[PDB]
Amino acid sequence: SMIDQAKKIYISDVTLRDGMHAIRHRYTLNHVSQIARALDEAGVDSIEVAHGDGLKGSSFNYGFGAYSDLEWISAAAEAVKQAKIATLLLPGIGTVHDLREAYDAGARVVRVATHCTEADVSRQHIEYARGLGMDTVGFLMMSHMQTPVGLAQQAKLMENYGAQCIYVVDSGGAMNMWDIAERFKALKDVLDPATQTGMHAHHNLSLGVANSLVALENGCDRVDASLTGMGAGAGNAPLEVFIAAAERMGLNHGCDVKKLINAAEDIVRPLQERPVRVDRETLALGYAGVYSSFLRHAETAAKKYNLSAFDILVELGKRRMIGGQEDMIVDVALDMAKG
Amino acid sequence: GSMIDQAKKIYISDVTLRDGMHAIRHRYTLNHVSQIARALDEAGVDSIEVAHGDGLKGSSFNYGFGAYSDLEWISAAAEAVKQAKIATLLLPGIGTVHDLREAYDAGARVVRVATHCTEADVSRQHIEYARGLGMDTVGFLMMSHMQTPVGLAQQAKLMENYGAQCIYVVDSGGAMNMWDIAERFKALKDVLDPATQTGMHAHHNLSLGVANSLVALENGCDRVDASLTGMGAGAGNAPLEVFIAAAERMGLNHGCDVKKLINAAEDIVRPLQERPVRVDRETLALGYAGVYSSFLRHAETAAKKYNLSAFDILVELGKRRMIGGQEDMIVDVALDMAKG
Amino acid sequence: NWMSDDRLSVAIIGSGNIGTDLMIKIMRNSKLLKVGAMVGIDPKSDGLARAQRLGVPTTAEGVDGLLDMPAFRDIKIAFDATSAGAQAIHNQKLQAHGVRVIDLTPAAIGPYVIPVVNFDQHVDAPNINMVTCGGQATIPIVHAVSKVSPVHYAEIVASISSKSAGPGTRANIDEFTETTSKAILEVGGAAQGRAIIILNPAEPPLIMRDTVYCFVSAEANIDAITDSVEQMVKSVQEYVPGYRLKQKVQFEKIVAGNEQNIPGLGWSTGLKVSVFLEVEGAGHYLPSYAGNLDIMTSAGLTVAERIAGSG
Amino acid sequence: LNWMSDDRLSVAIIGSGNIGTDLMIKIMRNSKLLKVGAMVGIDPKSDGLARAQRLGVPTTAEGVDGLLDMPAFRDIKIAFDATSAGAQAIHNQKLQAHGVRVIDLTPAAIGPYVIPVVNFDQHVDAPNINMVTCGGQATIPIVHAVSKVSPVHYAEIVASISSKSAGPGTRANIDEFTETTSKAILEVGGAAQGRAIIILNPAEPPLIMRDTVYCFVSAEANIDAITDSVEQMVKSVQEYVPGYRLKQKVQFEKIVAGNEQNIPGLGWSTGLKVSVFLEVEGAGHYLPSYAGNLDIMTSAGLTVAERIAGSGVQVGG
Ligand SMILES: O=C([O-])C(=O)[O-]
Ligand SMILES: O=C([O-])C(=O)[O-]
Ligand SMILES: [Zn+2]
Ligand SMILES: [Zn+2]
Repeated sequence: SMIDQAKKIYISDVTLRDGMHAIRHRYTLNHVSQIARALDEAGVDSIEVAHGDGLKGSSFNYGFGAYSDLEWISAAAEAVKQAKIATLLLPGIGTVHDLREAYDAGARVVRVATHCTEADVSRQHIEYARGLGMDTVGFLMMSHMQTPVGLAQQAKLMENYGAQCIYVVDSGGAMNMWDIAERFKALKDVLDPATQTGMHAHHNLSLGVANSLVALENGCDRVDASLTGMGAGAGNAPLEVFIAAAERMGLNHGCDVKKLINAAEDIVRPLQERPVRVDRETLALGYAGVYSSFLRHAETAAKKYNLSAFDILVELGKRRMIGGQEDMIVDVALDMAKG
Repeated sequence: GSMIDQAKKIYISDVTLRDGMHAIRHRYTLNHVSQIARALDEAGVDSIEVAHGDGLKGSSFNYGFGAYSDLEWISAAAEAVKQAKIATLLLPGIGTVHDLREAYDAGARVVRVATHCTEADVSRQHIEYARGLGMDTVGFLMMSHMQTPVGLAQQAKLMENYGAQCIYVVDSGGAMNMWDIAERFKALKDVLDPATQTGMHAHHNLSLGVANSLVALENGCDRVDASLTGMGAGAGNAPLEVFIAAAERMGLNHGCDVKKLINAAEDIVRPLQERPVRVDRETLALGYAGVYSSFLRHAETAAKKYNLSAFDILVELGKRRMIGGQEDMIVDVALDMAKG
Repeated sequence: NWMSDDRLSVAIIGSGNIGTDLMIKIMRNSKLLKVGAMVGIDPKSDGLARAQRLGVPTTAEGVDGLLDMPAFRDIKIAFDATSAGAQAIHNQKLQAHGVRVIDLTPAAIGPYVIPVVNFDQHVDAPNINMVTCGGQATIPIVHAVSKVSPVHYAEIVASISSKSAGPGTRANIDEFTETTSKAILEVGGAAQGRAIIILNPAEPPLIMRDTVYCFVSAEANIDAITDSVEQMVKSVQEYVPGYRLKQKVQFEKIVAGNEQNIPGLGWSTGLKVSVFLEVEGAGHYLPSYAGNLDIMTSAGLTVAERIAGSG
Repeated sequence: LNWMSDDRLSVAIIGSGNIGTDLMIKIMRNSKLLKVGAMVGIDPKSDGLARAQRLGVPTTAEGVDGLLDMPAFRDIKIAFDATSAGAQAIHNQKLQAHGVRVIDLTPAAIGPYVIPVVNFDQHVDAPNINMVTCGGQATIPIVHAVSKVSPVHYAEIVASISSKSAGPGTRANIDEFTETTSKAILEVGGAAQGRAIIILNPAEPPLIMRDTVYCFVSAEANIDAITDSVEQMVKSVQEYVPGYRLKQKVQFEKIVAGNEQNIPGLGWSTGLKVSVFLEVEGAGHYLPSYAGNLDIMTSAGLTVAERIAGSGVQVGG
């Protein structure tokens, strides 16, 4: 493995953002304080907090949040002493006004996430986040849908706008290690060498730890993961497992392995309702390249309309639906119930 | 993307009814065997492995007694399949040539003779006897993380010498990442006769079961061990239906029915799971500390009994460098820790 | 006895997608309007070439070049298909000349008008703003439901094909969700409002989709809502032929035991109304998948015509 | 009790490798009743023969034919065979023809299995005695100690031996270890059903041999009496194996209805599982600490010869 064991891996947790999807956005303020504290004391560089679909994800479409982002980010910002509080913003869902609210509640990292062909809608957010003095990251959602060279040019756009780090985002958990490597190659080809890269894997093919380590091997600087993988679909790269695997490779992750193992089992896993695991329905997200936040809504539809969520998800993949199109989960369910 | 030959047939060996015995304390009924073997067989798998968790005559105080004998289990599978080969597993020191004869009479045509990855030389009689029966004879080198690529290949060569037609890299501890897997297949391919096949038996303890089986294929592997839901020791084997679904996205010649494997996993097998076959603190320990995966539920039983962390028992078992078949040492470690 | 040519001469400002589609649409469908002039900033613009082909005076000297045109003395309405910062400039110049202004930018100088909802209230408005694509397609449904029972919360999801997404929307995508929410309140009648927009590059390009979520008290008459909504649909296809329900109107009892955190209200119970729209483009000059742009030209056109027939 | 009084039985050691040589050294260091009259080997270069001629023991590199011609053979009354099973068949034929008793440390199993603390007396006159396996010598004492207090329906032993120290013959015939040991667990240990498992572990810092003994007995067995039988057995083995000890207290586990175990021989069963965890360290004087598997063989063979010698006259007919 040509990974530089000395290079520090930026560890970016998403238990309290992506994990919102696993708990229908119903984290309490005490959940957020307790989990941000454990992750803070375990050495992670950033804790990400927002509704799963990002700033102002709370909605009929994605689910209403149990508290606002403001209350959530304030709880996290107050609980952590060394980690930065990150947040997620999807243009078309959240706005720069929402960002300004998040920065004022304590977030100092923002990831502006567009679909991977639509980076040019993110300029005003990337610029405004730079103006605030934030660490400004671009997120290219659903990266499996885009060629490496195509994905890299979109990364270049967000870089032109002032983003200091672009993430390869496998929103559908659909990519394997070779897909991942090809895409980091393409990015390091065109990005300024100083611009950092990150990896946001989903575990839908059980490749969340594997893809993150391979991203590292092709130059990646930042790794998104979550405790028990708490996240959309089969979850994110499981943070305690990736850290345990990085330890055995001797990598400079700077985390307390046992602390993460213990926080994952003792704090987070007991909060799970629908089990964050690879199974028929979450496998379908990866097999068919469907946005992972669809999983619980698709199972909602599967029950309410008496159909197979698996088939519902395969049909959503067949219509090339992307992130934020939860309303088409019902469209597709309604169509299947007709015929 | 990769350098795998998308046209090369992947031999698919299911271990649901053997390594998966460990998930169910070897209490699979004859009816589980028949239903699961038939489902696996009708989905296109090449082999279905049937034996006690620890192989022929695994049944014991040491590993757990089995609800039925190997003979009845193997017979039940042999009878219920129409195309797949019935495989079985044999550990010298536990199972014997006489147990191999019995399993052959009961319908097994593949046998994997498993030794620690430094003790290939105890397998001659078994590998030689199996060749004389005209069985597909395979050599298993367990705890392959505890050996160096080159040493492992030297043990593999010994087993080829005795008559093995195939040799498997065995991550019994679920402790190896993709680079470890690759270095070992390269070393295997340097020394093995080109006609000797090669196989992967990953465990999922670091969630690399599927990734390690794919990277093995990029490096020349012919056979992949897996099981439905991962049903198996520890966090499980390579999850069969996941592996096939990833291989299918890659256009690999696996020859399996994705949806049938996916539905048998959910509808037949997972329901039979007692302790969840997943990556959590206790199964993670197996891969983190390099500990034989069958230890998992006995460790957790000692942990409940003497009021200890199962994690600590497993880590200490790694520190002492216990290997396959040494379940008696789990109690030994627990008794020592309780003296505190 | 047939018609008499009482047509109002109108000016179209902007030479791109919108202005050209509004041009073709008026010449092929209006008894009441004549395109008197088209206004660009570039004498190379094909839109300007088209207008000249179809016999329409042009200028490439902007609104300044328009007032100097001999056709301007009969112009009674002008449409602005440029930008909001340009409209702030244009409005004054045309107002001072008596020209009614129909603004297709989000400059929002004049009031928001969804024609089928609150045109009559703004018949005399000298400057009229057409809000957004989503507003023109969702507020009708919001107001349809709010007729039966007061809508405590309205939320719209605009799914638009990336090819048709106009450069204005791409450069200020927050303004889309902001303009639309504002008008969901004012014109739609909702206590709280929310607007979301999604660009999808699927090939073949997706027809526009608009999902409308309404939250009303558990009392609300389900059958009456269905009637108000379906009747409102037809009122809208009078100028947006492609505007059709994709799914029968859906209703979900939000029972006790499944309280939702509706914003503005607290944790609440009641009824959830979901209507699934689809807006195919008319095909006049823009493609069928550009329903976002076609609903704007259609709605601006019908506002101009209602002015014309008002007297 | 004069200075020159020599009443020791002269024994011959056939095999000059590890077993034979450790046995030679152990007799000279410890036995008061035996003397090493000859070491019989097959290769003039063997370090065992070098050591023997150094300690002044007559030697031959010409097998048992070489022994039969030695002046030392006249007084050899007991022969140890630590060579091969096939060779012992031939060796025994020659030796019996000269009326010499044979203690066989190979798997030839011509004569009865003997575990000295269990069934030596029953075989005091046996012209050929087999020493079973290292595992059997280690664990059958425990099986017998339990069986004395309560019938052992099922006994199972797990031998864990360092890779370095595992005998070439055990490596070549690992099945035979499990079969011979479980056979002798019945005949000599007294269990109704027998199981033996062997594991070879290559740990650096070579491992001291471990043996775990499992006995399944009825629910009403006397727990205190079993503990005392086992602890007393351990004291008896320690007379000839000093490094033989309990690593853990005797363990007991109730198997109660609702958790029946499919114990072979019985079917599903309730009762009591006795677990005895032994550690067996070798004397470490010629063979190292971790070679307990070899050291217990020579210890056991020495003590059988010593008890033969303590019966009475040696007559070679
Ligand atoms: O933004 C995310 O978390 C994603 O799209 O996977
Ligand atoms: O046999 C096995 O399954 C092993 O050793 O992992
Ligand atoms: Zn995600
Ligand atoms: Zn295994």
